[PDB]
Amino acid sequence: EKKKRTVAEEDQLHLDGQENKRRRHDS
Amino acid sequence: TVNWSVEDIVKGINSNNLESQLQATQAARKLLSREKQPPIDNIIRAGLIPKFVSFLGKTDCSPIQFESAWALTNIASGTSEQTKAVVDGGAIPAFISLLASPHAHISEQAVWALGNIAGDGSAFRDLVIKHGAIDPLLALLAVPDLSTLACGYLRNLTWTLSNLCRNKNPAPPLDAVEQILPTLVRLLHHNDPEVLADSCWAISYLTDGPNERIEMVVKKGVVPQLVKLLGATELPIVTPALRAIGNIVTGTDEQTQKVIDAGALAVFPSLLTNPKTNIQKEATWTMSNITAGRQDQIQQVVNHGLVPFLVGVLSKADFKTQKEAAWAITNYTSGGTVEQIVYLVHCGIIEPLMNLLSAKDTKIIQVILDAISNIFQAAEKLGETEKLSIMIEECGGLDKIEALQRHENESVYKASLNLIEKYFS
Repeated sequence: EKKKRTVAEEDQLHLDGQENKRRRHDS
Repeated sequence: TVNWSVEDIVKGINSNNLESQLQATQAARKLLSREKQPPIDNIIRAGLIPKFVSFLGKTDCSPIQFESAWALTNIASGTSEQTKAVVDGGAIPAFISLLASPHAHISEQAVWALGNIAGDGSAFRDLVIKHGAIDPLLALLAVPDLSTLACGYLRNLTWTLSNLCRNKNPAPPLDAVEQILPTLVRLLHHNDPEVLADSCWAISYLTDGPNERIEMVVKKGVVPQLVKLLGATELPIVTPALRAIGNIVTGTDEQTQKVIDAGALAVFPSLLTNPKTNIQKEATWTMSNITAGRQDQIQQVVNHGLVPFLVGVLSKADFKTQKEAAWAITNYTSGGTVEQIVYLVHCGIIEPLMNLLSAKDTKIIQVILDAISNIFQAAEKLGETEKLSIMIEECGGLDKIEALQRHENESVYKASLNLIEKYFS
């Protein structure tokens, strides 16, 4: 049967993911 | 200006002079925008957030609106505690009011700030929605052609909208998702790589849930565009497009069929050999949920020539990918026809399956033993068990199975003995 997406200890974004917050630079 | 002490910023912001206050706010912004270790906690401890929030409403001094919006954006980019400080100062309705600013750079900065707040987690996401952020956000995108918007502006809008789609426990409000989706589907057809990536992320979040949530998305007709983006040359686009496709095939057989009908399986020779290990893993996971489907869906896997690619991944891949491949095989052997299962063996599944029995991992051993059982049940339907038994002995498989007898885990022993008992005795 179908395995829905799982929580691995570090696999939410797992560093290949999207930034949830961003700081604006240049100053 | 440059490198003010926090002490001098506070003096300027405490002056009763709006132009002095502007200079001091710009100085705070520059501190918070430097490359290394912005002094966010120092700025918070100085008590500056309520003044910054007050400046968001200074309509006759648009520069201080911009400078305070930027300063607050950067405080809210930090930890949950730092984001909370910004929310606690009343920033959410003040930023929502700035979305309708006649100054585009100020509206954009407010979009960015609200994205940081929503990106903290589901509670702040839902609070931003309750304050009414969605209508004015979508109004900024209500144009005949997205290409008339500034590229940076459009990218920030897309990213902020994706954070309103993000996170679970709970998922976003159903009515908020319905309200956002039509604009999101337009963004998904826009020709900017960063807009496409963040749109795919949003779709991937929306399809990460119960089948009812998946259906909301599939009904809007996005699957063919997702399959197109599956083949993008940009890894930042392929990664979320694949996640979304993978999420969709966790759904009903009908939802899974939409993915097959749009041509997704033709992309998998490349995905299953992709140099990025995460792509291979997600692609094999996706395959495992498709071989968990109907026999006609297993047959499409066969028709697209994908069983040799599963044999390949079983033979050589990162271990976590090999694991997903084992699952793909057990699912295949569980739901497939006798002829489908026989085809699997002729493709060379047995030796690489037997070699993974050496794994010091209990779960995959159970998964593999299950598939073997399944394959033996097909072979006896054809009355060819010894023939398969021979194949397993010759490649060293029997050695490992009778080794798994001395194994620590309950179910592994029982499975091992029963195999030996019925087919190797």
